[PDB]
Amino acid sequence: MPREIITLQLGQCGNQIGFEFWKQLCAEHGISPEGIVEEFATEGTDRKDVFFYQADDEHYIPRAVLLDLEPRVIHSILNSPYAKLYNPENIYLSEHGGGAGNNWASGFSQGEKIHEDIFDIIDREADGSDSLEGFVLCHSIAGGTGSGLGSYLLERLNDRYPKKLVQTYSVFPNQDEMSDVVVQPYNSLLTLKRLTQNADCVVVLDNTALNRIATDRLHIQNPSFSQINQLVSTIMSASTTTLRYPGYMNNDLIGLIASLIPTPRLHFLMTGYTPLTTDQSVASVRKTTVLDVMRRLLQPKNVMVSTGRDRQTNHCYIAILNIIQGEVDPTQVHKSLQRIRERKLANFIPWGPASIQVALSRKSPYLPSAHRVSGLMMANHTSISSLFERTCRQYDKLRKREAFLEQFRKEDMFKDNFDEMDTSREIVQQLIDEYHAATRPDYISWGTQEQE
Amino acid sequence: EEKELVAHLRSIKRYFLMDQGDFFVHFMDLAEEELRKPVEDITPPRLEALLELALRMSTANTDPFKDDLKIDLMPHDLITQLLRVLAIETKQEKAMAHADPTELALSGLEAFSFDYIVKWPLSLIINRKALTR
Amino acid sequence: LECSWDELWNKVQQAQDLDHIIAAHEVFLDTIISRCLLDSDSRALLNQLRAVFDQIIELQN
Amino acid sequence: MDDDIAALVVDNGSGMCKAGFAGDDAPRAVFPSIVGRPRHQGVMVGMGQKDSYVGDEAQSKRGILTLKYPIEHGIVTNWDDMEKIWHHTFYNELRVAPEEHPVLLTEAPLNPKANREKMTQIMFETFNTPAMYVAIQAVLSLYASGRTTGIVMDSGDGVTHTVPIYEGYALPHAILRLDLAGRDLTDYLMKILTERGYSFTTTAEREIVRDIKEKLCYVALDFEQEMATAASSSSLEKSYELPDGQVITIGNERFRCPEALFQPSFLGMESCGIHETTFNSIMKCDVDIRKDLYANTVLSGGTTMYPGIADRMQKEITALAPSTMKIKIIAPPERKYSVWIGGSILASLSTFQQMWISKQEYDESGPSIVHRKCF
Repeated sequence: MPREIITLQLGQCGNQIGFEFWKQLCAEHGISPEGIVEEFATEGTDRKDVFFYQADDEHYIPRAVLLDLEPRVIHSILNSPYAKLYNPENIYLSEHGGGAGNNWASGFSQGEKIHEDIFDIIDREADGSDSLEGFVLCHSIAGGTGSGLGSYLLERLNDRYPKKLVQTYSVFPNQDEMSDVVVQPYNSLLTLKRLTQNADCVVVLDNTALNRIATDRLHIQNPSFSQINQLVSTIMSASTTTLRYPGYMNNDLIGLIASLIPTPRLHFLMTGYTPLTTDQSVASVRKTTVLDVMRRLLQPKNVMVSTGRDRQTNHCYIAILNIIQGEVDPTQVHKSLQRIRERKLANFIPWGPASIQVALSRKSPYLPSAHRVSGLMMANHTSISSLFERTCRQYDKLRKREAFLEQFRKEDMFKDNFDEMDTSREIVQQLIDEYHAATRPDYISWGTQEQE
Repeated sequence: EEKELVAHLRSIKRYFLMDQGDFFVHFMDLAEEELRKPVEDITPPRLEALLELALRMSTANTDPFKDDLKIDLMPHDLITQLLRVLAIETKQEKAMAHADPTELALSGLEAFSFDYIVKWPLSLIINRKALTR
Repeated sequence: LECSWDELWNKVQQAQDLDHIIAAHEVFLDTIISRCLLDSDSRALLNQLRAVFDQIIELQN
Repeated sequence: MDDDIAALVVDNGSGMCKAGFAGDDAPRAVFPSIVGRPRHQGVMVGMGQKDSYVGDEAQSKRGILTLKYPIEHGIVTNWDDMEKIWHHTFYNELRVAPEEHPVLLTEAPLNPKANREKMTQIMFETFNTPAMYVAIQAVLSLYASGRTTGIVMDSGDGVTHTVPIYEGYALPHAILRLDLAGRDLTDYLMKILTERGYSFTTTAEREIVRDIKEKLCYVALDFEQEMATAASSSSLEKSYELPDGQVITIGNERFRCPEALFQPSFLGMESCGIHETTFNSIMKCDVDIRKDLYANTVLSGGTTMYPGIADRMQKEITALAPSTMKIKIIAPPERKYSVWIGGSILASLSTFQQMWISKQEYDESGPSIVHRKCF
């Protein structure tokens, strides 16, 4: 049986991303806005049970949980055409509707207050999952609901489901924009602390990189949350295609990520997408070659992760996994890997044998693909610690000024101290040190308390 | 039609006569550093992979007959191969033909040649003597 | 797997007779066996791979 | 045995295309004029599925194919798909080289001259036929009736035509077309079966209802009298057992369905009844030939296979024609295949061998030869 995945969408940004993800998944699987498989969707070859539940013999319901501490977003979701696609028992809306006020501590306290109700909803959704693997949280780390409520939910899921994996898609605040939420770096720090202690994987989504990509590539001067959510939904669809297009290999998320996370501390994942095209350029299915794919993937403009420029750590690639979608020739893949090695197109870990893994994937048959070849890059690069170090620096910058800290001190999680921010800074420092060590042969002792 | 004589001539010009100058410029710019190594230190598979990667990365990728272009590693450096060619039209051809491949660890630049697979009966036109010249 | 499957599929799509199909299937199986290190020439390699797998299982345990 | 390279005979019926070899008593290939293309290109491409299947091959692949009909309501709507269908028929079903065989083609009455030209172009350029001819299907059925003067009623599934023919020449001013045929009657039968409590909604269930119509419907000699009998007696009522064992009951629909031939409003059709269409065609004919047209009424096509149609036609024509007019309705038992039989007959004449348009004549005159060479 498929390993069902529960999708948790947290706060305004997380819930919008979850909604757009569910729309994209429905379109890829040929599910009507009511959750029913369309009559043209006769190819029963997709594994919906990994990501979707069947509401009836005909109706597929996304295994998606939309979670907010403010009712506005949940009500806006319930007003969409896809309201009937999801199982209503998997929808939890905070009765108070007040949100966390962009306060992580408030969100955590709200999650703790709704722990019983939230876990009852989660169990109700879980019974619809034949072989639920775990929960995926989509949230922002800068707000209150997606950061705080997300952290509380992550803690309670880790306590209740200690044998299930917990991956998060954590939207990080834009680091190039001055946040009006002066305590946003504190909220982000507390959320990163909880991700370090209670999450197993944090997918960092930098709103600054999303805005930059929308501006330069989509020509969007002010990227809306909705446009970012649609790009994220495209990325999520590509990441779930191997669940939606079953094959010989990589049929589960844990099998895919196992090669990427050697130690619990090295749980910071980077993303890549290919081909990157402007919406207008859908017309020409470009015959991108594996060599051409690899060349375009190496462009920072095509990487779905904004890692900071660490000047102190000689960041390197430990390993690379490329998930390629579309028509792929194995001999072309082999020649491409050969050329990459000869051209030293990939740097491997210095402490062990490492290479660029290449996965070839089919496109969804229900969704017409404008591109002959698409690709995801997964890479482990030590410079991702610099993103975490940058978040830590922002946290320290807010804490040293005590800016907007009185609002967090109103909530119990931050009422007495900012220890979650200091723990976040320490975790990011350890991550930086391990990432620098992971470029070195002494990575064999990286993460050992004597090395820490 | 079957032996694509004009296409074969265009391919020979592109590769043996360096007609695809942008392709050759790109290939030599990319491969000079690797080819600069001594022949004993050169990994032939690495040179072949770099050749194919430049070919796909150069304007030679736009040649419809580019797939007929092969890499040939001369057993002698470019200078010794050149001496053989210079002797070919001279009575020294037998002496250069019997000249041992230069013991000098030829740089990849000096060892670089193209090969072309001609099938019978098309191999009747692009013969080994013409290909060798 | 991918190369042997593509070769089998191409030959089958190009197969003109049953003997051609038989030969293509035999070639596919031989190619897979060699590429699976199961041929006689890989017998030493196959044994080394088996020892590697045994050491991998020991490491796992 | 002299392997006389047989001319090709292609009977293009409104419902089914029928094809075969000259000198055969029936077309060798008879398949629905349908071309199916795979609905999902992706999954079955690796299994050697063709991009499209035609006729019986389309039906066999109907589960994975989207079917298209290059002939719509008796009119060719996709010339490329019709040529592909003909190519599939020739190379897979007939397994013949059209370059080696003369090809007798059939045409619908009132086929556009440009459509004839496009068909001729396709036949000469795609099939490289050494010779061809294009004949009106109803004309071939008339030749199968051994007549040179008369009106041919050719009724397939998609369209009906009335074609008066005099001394071997069709009377174009008296030719009538009726866009009412087996498809409309099948839809009416499906409707009345749904009203009867048998649910037929899928194209498969639609085909089931069509088969039910073909098996159990009949033409009343008197539609009102048969309806009264079915209302007064279950003798006209019929039960039908579905393949799942469900029994449906069909009553006057056995005769109400073909009653639409006399009362097309019974099917919800605005077309004139067969009697009114016949009367209008007779009035459109010369008075001197009208007697012979009544005397030479030939039934053709699959939609003429309805039981009782002959008696109803006799009654109606007698009530509608002058009492002095000799009316004779010819309902060959093979009138479902009358087109193919007539094509075989026509193509078998020794004097007809000079009537073929040769490949040389096509190359000399181009597609316009259909308007210039085939008269």
